Amino acid sequence: GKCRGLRTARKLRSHRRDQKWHDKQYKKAHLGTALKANPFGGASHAKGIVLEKVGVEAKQPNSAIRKCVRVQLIKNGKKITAFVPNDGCLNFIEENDEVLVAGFGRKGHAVGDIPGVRFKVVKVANVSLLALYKGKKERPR
Amino acid sequence: RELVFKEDGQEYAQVIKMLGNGRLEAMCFDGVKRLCHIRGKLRKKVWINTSDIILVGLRDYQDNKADVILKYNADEARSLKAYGELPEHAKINETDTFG
Amino acid sequence: MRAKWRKKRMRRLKRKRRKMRQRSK
Amino acid sequence: HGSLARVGKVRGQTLKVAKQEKKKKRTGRAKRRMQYNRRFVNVVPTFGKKKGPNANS
Amino acid sequence: KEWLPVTKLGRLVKDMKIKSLEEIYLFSLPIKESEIIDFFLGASLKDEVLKIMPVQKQTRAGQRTRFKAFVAIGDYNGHVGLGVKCSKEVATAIRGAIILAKLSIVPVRRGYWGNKIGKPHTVPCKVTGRCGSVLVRLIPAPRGTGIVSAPVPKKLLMMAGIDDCYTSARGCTATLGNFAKATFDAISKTYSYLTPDLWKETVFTKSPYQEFTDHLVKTHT
RNA sequence: CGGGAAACCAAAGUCUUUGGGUUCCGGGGGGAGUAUGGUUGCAAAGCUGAAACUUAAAGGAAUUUGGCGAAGGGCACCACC
RNA sequence: CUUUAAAUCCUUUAACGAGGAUCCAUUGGAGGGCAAGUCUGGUGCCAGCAGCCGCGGUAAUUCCAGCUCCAAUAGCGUAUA
Repeated sequence: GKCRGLRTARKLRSHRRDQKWHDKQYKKAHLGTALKANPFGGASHAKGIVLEKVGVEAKQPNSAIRKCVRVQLIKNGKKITAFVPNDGCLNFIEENDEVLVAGFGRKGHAVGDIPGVRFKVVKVANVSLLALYKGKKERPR
Repeated sequence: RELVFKEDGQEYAQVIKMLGNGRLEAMCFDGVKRLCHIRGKLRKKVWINTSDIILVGLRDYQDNKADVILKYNADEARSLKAYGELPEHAKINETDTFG
Repeated sequence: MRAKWRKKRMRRLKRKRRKMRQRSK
Repeated sequence: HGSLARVGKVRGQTLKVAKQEKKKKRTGRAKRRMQYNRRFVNVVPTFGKKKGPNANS
Repeated sequence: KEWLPVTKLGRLVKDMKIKSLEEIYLFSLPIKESEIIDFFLGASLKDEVLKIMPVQKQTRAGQRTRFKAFVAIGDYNGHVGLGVKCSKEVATAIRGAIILAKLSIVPVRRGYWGNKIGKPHTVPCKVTGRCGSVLVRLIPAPRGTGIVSAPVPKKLLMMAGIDDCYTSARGCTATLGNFAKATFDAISKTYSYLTPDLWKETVFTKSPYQEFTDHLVKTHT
């Protein structure tokens, strides 16, 4: 504290108000631009339809082909890319199918060596990928 | 040493223009221009030059990106052209290592 | 590049952009 | 080989090893009794470094 | 396995005419033989290794590596120490660190929280240690609270005999050497604090040298 | 004396033993002093001043082998005269 | 039998009701943070794992399976404020 007086409270309150506004994490949650630019719209999960199965590549140190999918949303129609999580689950996803899309867990940031992804696939055709991986549910037709 | 052939999903291609960022575009022998990729075993060990015969892998869900497997030298490319796995009208243009 | 000539380049780009906007009336 | 973009290849070409018919592990209160006995009853005074519970040297 | 004392303090200790190390601490005499303490503090003196941090110095060909071992020693109802030694391999580093930890042990005093009933359990005052950027503060706690801290000052405080304490650290405490030396400085600064509990004017007794110098001149040169 | 991460500082000290009065100002790096709006100027331009997106580093102090088309001393017919 | 507007639920109480007491406890994880195999087979910077460091290049303590072990326990893991 700099202004240390007995009847100095509105100066301290206003100064801390502007210095609280002059931040990054608090300013991200108190402006509508970050929420409107977010394709989820402040939601935890989201639905969408598969357009095509793409393959993106890793970064400089490690070399692999991380296989993803291009999904366009239900609620607004934004076009995102989502990473199919586990091994060999790209057979379970076909084109023009409903998927449930969630984040990675770094609050809208790229995770690991995959560039540009912020989303991952939890369910396809209203059945979970874990049951399909473990041979517990079958894809209806 | 050996003469590896194609497979049910693997084909042949010829490099057209050398590209940056560890990628290239190659002319497949079907009339389709495909953006290939350099294999991670080929990123520093061996080099790929313009207008060379290479073995290329494919994707079964899209045909926009591809990936190079191996590279053929001059004598084995001529031998495989003589066998018939390559078209006769394909110009190999005598790709070789100079001195 | 160093900051001085980058700032000069960005000044020139801003002048060209302002001229194009004022001629795009 | 086949292709570089073959999905799920290592899950599909690995050998299948069947499960083994094992005894039912007791769960609940007596499992804590077994844990307490094996940790703080059958302890032997050793020297140097104590090996782990999964130390399969 | 035989003690040949080089200093006269070691000969005075070995000949069994001193009572405790408390008079040695009262007269602030330097201790340069590590096993005078082993003569005084017996099986109650236990040590635990804190961290082995490898360091490197680059040379003509490659980097010459060395291991620095931290160890803390002390009986559980009194004195506590800390020693650092860096050498080529690990075993002699640990041995040298144990020797330097036995060489430099400091006494502790313990106070009370409010009501002075029974044995003391907590830090008598708000002591503070400072080395590097690590700022370690020790605060008295009520009975039965327990040492609430990071694990390294926790194990150092159970080793030092303090049962109940409140701590609050600040700075880059990830570096274990600065953290351990700062909390050791905080513990060791406990007698160096004047309270009205001991405002009475002290009496000066005779030094051991001037009262056993007849024994020294009769025994050695 | 004392402080600091150190270089250092008689102030950059009297700071976990934390409060003499008071103004301005910074919350990882880039985008970026950028776009738009206002305002000032004949003009060049000044003041105020974001966001989308992207990254796990960008940085400060100091010690030995590193190389100097850096300096000061010595040596070699695998260097020269 | 009791409860209740009448039931159902709980409590009481007849008769049947378990030995590998098949009347079968799952969810994550085992390099560090962070508790817990330098075990055995398969792929060989491919498939994949990985919140962060990082792990895979034809001897993987990190992938895919088996055995053992570890954390909580009718509960456990993931995503967002």
